[PDB]
Amino acid sequence: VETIELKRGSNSVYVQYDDIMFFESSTKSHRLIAHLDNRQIEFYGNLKELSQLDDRFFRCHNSFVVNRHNIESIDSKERIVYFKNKEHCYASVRNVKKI
Repeated sequence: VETIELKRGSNSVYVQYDDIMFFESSTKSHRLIAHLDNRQIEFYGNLKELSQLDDRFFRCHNSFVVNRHNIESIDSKERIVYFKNKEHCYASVRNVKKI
């Protein structure tokens, strides 16, 4: 499958890879953030491991692992990645053309 268990301590939520726009680490929380189509879900993980799950998952920034399949467009000058649900994240200079 392309099911991913988002571990949330006592409980987990299982989602499909392509439910995920991108994963985010935050300074506001000890957990990672899965950005789904219509909501965010926090969970325990690390971005390195998540990027290694599949070739669609790409570490473009210290804070973000993007799902390539859900990227709508990329602004290489501003280094903004746009997703199919209208969310965005950022990319480093080194990675923006590697997405």
